[PDB]
Amino acid sequence: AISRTNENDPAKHGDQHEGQHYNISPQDLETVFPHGLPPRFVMQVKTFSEACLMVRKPALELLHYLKNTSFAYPAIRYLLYGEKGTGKTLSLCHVIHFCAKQDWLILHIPDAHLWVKNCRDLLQSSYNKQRFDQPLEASTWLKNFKTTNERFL
RNA sequence: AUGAGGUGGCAAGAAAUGGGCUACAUUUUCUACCCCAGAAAAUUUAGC
Ligand SMILES: Nc1ncnc2c1ncn2[C@@H]1O[C@H](COP(=O)(O)OP(=O)(O)OP(=O)(O)O)[C@@H](O)[C@H]1O
Ligand SMILES: [Mg+2]
Ligand SMILES: [Mg+2]
Repeated sequence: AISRTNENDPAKHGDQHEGQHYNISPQDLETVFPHGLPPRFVMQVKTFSEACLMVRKPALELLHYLKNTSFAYPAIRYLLYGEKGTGKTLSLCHVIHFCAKQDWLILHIPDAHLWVKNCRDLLQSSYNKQRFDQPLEASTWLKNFKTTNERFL
């Protein structure tokens, strides 16, 4: 299995694991990723009966940045960009899985495009009459946020 | 007057058959895009 790596701990991946697939346990799948993974990667997980992510340079660089982050300075914005279907979503998922294992609090938005299109129950906020509420989109995210961060609640 | 005008009136129904016009969707429809997204829901006439 030249394409697999036995190191299933994202905190110990480096340049020597590049191009190799590491396994995410079903517990980690259901806890860390109720909603994150791309729709067509969930089919592969269901068909292969295992979730495996390749270790790539973008994720390695973004993990090296997060390992040396100073928590006293203001939060740094990292933006993954690339051509269509290049793996940036799964790189973000790799980074989320790294952060979850170190008892970070995860605020994961799986797709912000869903909040700006195709909303059937749009309401007007009682808090601020000039804004609109999206109960179906907010309650769906709240359940998965509770699932991911149940310990800290 | 087979020319030019005035006045009023003339409104039509039945089938049997032939044709024409419209919409007819899941391989569909709406939005973004111009193709890796999100939501909704037997007879018979021609042609190659
Ligand atoms: N690190 C990876 N490990 C395994 N498969 C991967 C990886 N990166 C990409 N893939 C494959 O590529 C497919 C698309 O990846 P992904 O959804 O991350 O793309 P993307 O660049 O975020 O796409 P888009 O521009 O459409 O948002 C994944 O479903 C998987 O098949
Ligand atoms: Mg993506
Ligand atoms: Mg008449």
